[PDB]
Amino acid sequence: YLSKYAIDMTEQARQGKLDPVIGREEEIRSTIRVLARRIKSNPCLIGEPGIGKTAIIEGVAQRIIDDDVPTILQGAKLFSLDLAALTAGAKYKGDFEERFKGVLKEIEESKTLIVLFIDEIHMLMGNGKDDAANILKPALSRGQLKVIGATTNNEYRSIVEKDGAFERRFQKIEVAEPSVRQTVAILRGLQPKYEIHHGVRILDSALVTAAQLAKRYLPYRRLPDSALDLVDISCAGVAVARDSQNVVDSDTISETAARLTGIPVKKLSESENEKLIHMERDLSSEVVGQMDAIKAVSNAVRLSRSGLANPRQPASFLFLGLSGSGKTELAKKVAGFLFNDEDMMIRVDCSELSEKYAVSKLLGTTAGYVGYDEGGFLTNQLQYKPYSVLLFDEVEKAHPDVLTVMLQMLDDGRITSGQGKTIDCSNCIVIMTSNLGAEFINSQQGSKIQESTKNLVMGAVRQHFRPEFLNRISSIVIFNKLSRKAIHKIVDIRLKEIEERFEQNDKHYKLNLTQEAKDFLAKYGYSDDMGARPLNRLIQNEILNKLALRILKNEIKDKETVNVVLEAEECLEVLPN
Amino acid sequence: YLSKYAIDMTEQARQGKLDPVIGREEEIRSTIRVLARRIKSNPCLIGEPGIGKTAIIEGVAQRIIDDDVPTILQGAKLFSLDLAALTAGAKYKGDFEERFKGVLKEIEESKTLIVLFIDEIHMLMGNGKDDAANILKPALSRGQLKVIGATTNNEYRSIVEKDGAFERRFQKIEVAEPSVRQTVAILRGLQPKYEIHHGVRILDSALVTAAQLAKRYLPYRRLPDSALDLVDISCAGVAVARDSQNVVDSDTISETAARLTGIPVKKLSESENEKLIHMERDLSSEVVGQMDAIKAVSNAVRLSRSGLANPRQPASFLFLGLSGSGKTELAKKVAGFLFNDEDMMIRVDCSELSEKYAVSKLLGTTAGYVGYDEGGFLTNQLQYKPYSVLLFDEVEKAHPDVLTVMLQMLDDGRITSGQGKTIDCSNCIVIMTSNLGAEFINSQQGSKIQESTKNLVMGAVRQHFRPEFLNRISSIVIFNKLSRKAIHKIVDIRLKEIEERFEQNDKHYKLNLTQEAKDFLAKYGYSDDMGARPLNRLIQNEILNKLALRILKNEIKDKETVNVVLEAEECLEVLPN
Amino acid sequence: LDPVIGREEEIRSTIRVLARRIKSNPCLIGEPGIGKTAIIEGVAQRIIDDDVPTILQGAKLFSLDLAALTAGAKYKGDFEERFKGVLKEIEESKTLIVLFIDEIHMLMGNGKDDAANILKPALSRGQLKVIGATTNNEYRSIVEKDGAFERRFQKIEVAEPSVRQTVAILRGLQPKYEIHHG
Ligand SMILES: Nc1ncnc2c1ncn2[C@@H]1O[C@H](COP(=O)(O)OP(=O)(O)O)[C@@H](O)[C@H]1O
Ligand SMILES: Nc1ncnc2c1ncn2[C@@H]1O[C@H](COP(=O)(O)OP(=O)(O)O)[C@@H](O)[C@H]1O
Ligand SMILES: Nc1ncnc2c1ncn2[C@@H]1O[C@H](COP(=O)(O)OP(=O)(O)O)[C@@H](O)[C@H]1O
Ligand SMILES: Nc1ncnc2c1ncn2[C@@H]1O[C@H](COP(=O)(O)OP(=O)(O)O)[C@@H](O)[C@H]1O
Ligand SMILES: Nc1ncnc2c1ncn2[C@@H]1O[C@H](COP(=O)(O)OP(=O)(O)O)[C@@H](O)[C@H]1O
Repeated sequence: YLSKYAIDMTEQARQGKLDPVIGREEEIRSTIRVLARRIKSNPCLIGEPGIGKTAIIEGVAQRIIDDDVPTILQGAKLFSLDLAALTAGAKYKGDFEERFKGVLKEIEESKTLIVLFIDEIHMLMGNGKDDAANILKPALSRGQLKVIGATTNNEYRSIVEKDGAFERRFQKIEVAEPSVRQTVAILRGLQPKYEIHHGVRILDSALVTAAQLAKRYLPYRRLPDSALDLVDISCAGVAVARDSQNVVDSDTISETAARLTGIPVKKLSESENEKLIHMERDLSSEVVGQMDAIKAVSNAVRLSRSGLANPRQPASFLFLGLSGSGKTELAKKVAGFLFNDEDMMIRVDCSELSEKYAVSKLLGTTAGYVGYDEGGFLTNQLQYKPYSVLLFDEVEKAHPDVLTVMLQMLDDGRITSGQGKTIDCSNCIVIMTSNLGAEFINSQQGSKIQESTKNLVMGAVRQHFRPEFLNRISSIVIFNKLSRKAIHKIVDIRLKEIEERFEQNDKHYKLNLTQEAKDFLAKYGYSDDMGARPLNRLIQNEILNKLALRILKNEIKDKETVNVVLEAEECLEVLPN
Repeated sequence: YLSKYAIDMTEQARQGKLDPVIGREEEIRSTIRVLARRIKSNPCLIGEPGIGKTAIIEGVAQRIIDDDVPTILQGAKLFSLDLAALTAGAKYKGDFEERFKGVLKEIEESKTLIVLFIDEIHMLMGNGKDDAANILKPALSRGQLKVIGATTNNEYRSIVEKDGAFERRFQKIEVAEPSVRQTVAILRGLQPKYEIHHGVRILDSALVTAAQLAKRYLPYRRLPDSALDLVDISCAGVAVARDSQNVVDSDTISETAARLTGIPVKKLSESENEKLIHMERDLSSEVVGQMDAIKAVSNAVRLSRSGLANPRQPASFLFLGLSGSGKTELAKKVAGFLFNDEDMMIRVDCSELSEKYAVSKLLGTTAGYVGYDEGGFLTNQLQYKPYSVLLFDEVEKAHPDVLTVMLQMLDDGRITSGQGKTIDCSNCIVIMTSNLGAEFINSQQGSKIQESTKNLVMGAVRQHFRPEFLNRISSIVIFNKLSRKAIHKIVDIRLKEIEERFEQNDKHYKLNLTQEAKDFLAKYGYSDDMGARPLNRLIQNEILNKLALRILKNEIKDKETVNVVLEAEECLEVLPN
Repeated sequence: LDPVIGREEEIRSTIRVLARRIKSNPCLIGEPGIGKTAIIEGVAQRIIDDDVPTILQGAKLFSLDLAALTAGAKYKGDFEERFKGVLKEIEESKTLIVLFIDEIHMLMGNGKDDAANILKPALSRGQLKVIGATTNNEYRSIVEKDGAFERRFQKIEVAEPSVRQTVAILRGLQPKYEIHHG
């Protein structure tokens, strides 16, 4: 049976057919110690996709091969007993179980200390069990039959919670994601594999770059793999050039990575330094007024960079102030400059986050219960989007259960769902917004809220939220009244970003509204409660729909001249034909 | 034939090939006495998994083969049967019954007084009767078919209380963890099993401390078995190393174990003694001022130690005073010293209460309570952290019924649950906190608050809480205003902490603030309404904001001279990079 | 739909206010049983006749009430959901929709309780136009309890027609009675 249903990895490994494993020496040492145990001799690797599971198993073979194992294990050998033997080559219920018994008996015979391994224990047990190895295997545990289990933590948890027995037969070994630098070392170990595979030379800077990029381009997959994937892709691109050479940091790899989604200048040019020294000036141009809010945000974001602030915590803010103040524009513009995607952010509508708090909760419905979008609202999105702003809209209405989770992620951001998996997105800036202190911004005590008044704003916060929450937010930020002092030019800022996307620039407007329509829109648009929100609405109707009404006359060649044709707003701005 | 899927334990015992069992002589005698009974003669050990429930049964087998068994039972043999017997061979509805009935009949039919046993009794009755090999037995109890086996107290209640008939068929026998010395004797008994299996010699003292370590280290694990985990794992450690001699006193064990939580040396040190002696002296370096509070703690701790306090319970304090005075800081720092880990603290929100509190406190329950984490907030943390500090946040806000619930910590360390399980605290020091007397501390009568102020505080305490509650407290401790003298050191603590917690050693700072920058920090970071708390935020706002940004701007490559320069707080940092 | 007359001033005010781009939501403040409905029917015809400021040229009138909060409701919070559902549908593109509420007494929620009422200040200055109506006996209490209502709505003083106005109405509706009854 073994010749059909299992692979003698140790012997293959002895011959070659192995990738030298590095950065997992402790996992191997742990595995060896477990296998050596008089009792409870079975280890299990628990990690995530891209972590190094198969390598850990091969690393064990390397120690076996060199007999760099305790006396007990010097006769040990590894066999891959999974997937193909279970379902890919199977047709009916029981095919696996009978084959399994078959190999266990071949294995049980004393053909050296056979140590088996499972690449995916989810394939065993699964759903309904039916003794899919799970009862027979431990039933025969006296006959050596040592085995190394393995799984993602997500499944480990689900499998364990359904069972709880193998959990106490198998020693847990958690396998951590390696540092980017460790990832690079892995890439270096595999450098010649890629060079041979593709026939291209790889520069050391290329390896460094790929690992760094992996952190920055494949947010849902762990670093060894994410980096190795890009390197193989990049090398293949170079091989194509070779076939019609070498692998280089930005010339091949960065662009290859960029080309997986777009990107062409981002990540490559993103040295961060000048965004702070000059990148901050951009938010204050995209968002107008509230310069200190911008600075506060910029500062804290930057503090999370380089782990200067303890890296366990992402920047985190509480945005208090007027609606229509730009508090979310800032969140988006930050995502824009910081990540190059204003819509990468995840919006959390907290006004709906009442007693339901299930699929509607970041953590999701406790796994296994009806309503199986288990973290579909936010966790799953975060797996794909850990490099963006998470924002809580009217967080003051969020159910305490949600607020609790926020606290859990607010610091020590090991974001973990009810699925049993961790996202750990310490790079996700989180913004909570609130109208809680609005009663004090409404005091009008400076368009820029002055001392005491801002303290009353913070006061309201102290009264509503638990101190622990408040003690972990990196800053409370106030979205100061925009006033004429801002909107007199915001209107231009808005009209300009519209121009730039108005007709994809095939045709464009001048729209010189002088002072007259600029003030018309600003004065009738801007609200001291709703801020610029109604202003934007006026632009859509006063200008964009109006311009459309004129273009439908089919009389334009290009540009757009202005003549503001003079109850509230009876003028309607009106630009001339 | 019953042998098809089950084991003759007595015969195994006749052949040896089974660890000898010691330290449970009374349990097995009790078991035997029960078995010898005319009526209601079945036993069932009750405890925790890993407790030795099997070993106790095995000890009985030894008694049979040694004829220490009464003559009515000398004609008996023990036979195990479970899980594989139940499910490996069960494919269709009714297979359970057929497999059991088959066995039961073979036994019933003259062939030896076999005492059948189930080590996982809750499997009988499945998840809710429907004769999941359940009714079957009472019906067959008329054939004697004597049964032993075991249950945890949790599953016991979960199943047995529902079964009812069990209670009139079995005479349950409770079991419990042995002492450490007894465990060591067990370890000595098993010592050669490892010395032979691993080849690793075990120092006598190694066995001794392994058991000690099991309690000092392996939170929720059973002393029985866990102590062996330490022995076997430690031996495996040595075995791997020697082939790449022995297990030494505490050294190899402790490093092998301690590494699982860290704190290596702290665990590998003096058995409290010196820590207890220089508790306050050393604590004063992390907790500044409040010497009396520190002394109070040191004393209670010392009393919880060495059995000086009544061993039936944990020590506790009521920490009264202003937030920011260090009530929690102290509690965390002592969690630090006590458990070598400040994160051990269990934080409890006392204000989140109503008369419907239930799962909200410990594991209390109501109809509809089910949801798995039915109050693990307090109890699972204690389960997982039995060597810890638990703290009540503004205990004055606790509902009186909850203050009563807290009685389970205040005395009588036994802790109940509506899940049918207990926690039973011991080395779980509890701190209750409150601002109940804040208006008296605000008298500011010295940096060492005068007694009449304290009397006002104690008055309020007595007025507010039931005397019964208060009486159980080891000490009620009142915190002083910290003032300049305390923050004079607190700042330095935090400054050092920040670089030490700066990932590793990435920049190093001189932190040479001199009195002036320390005063700056005090001026804008210490407040009588938040005490020293704002110092943290201020340091973030000044030191991290200004220096981190310069680092991030690549202005600060390495090192850093640190101070301030003379609206407000323009003085923040103002340093060359 | 019956013709309405004697309300041209009340209707014109309603139209001017709806046309108004800031405090654009009118409310028929006054004596109950005076044809407040008729004013709305008036508006419903002003649109179509389009004898309105061109602001309302793209507009449409609907009467959103009762079914809106109760008939389509099953449990707590449905007032917000049913209203929100509609508001989303009409927030953009599909004409300059104006809703009429028979009673503003259904606004300010069931003791506010975010019962559609939350959508009110949210939409009060978010297009989503609405015409209210009220009995003065409580109107005064609506504005004292709400505050925002007075700040967000334009009261229109409305009252019963004189006898002469009434007979004009009756004559206008004369054929409606004659036709129905024969
Ligand atoms: N030489 C090596 N050093 C470290 N890791 C390696 C090495 N060679 C292969 N690997 C990794 O083992 C991993 C495959 O296991 P893993 O992704 O963790 O499995 P799964 O998807 O099932 O969780 C890949 O990332 C693979 O590149
Ligand atoms: N420079 C700017 N450009 C465009 N909008 C700005 C700018 N500064 C502030 N704002 C305004 O902030 C408004 C959005 O405010 P916000 O409260 O976050 O949104 P919402 O009210 O839609 O929830 C936008 O309409 C935007 O015009
Ligand atoms: N000499 C001994 N004396 C007491 N207990 C022993 C001895 N030898 C082995 N054991 C016990 O074997 C037990 C295993 O625990 P047990 O509760 O029976 O669970 P399991 O079903 O996992 O074996 C341990 O408690 C261990 O102490
Ligand atoms: N004596 C002290 N030594 C060091 N830090 C202190 C001391 N007293 C107060 N603090 C500060 O106050 C904070 C905790 O305050 P505390 O009163 O114990 O709790 P809380 O204010 O969070 O209710 C700590 O972060 C700590 O920096
Ligand atoms: N001239 C009119 N002809 C017909 N109806 C009129 C006239 N003037 C006012 N009305 C009516 O006043 C009515 C108010 O409706 P009604 O059903 O009586 O409820 P309410 O008790 O709120 O007033 C409207 O239907 C409106 O048409």
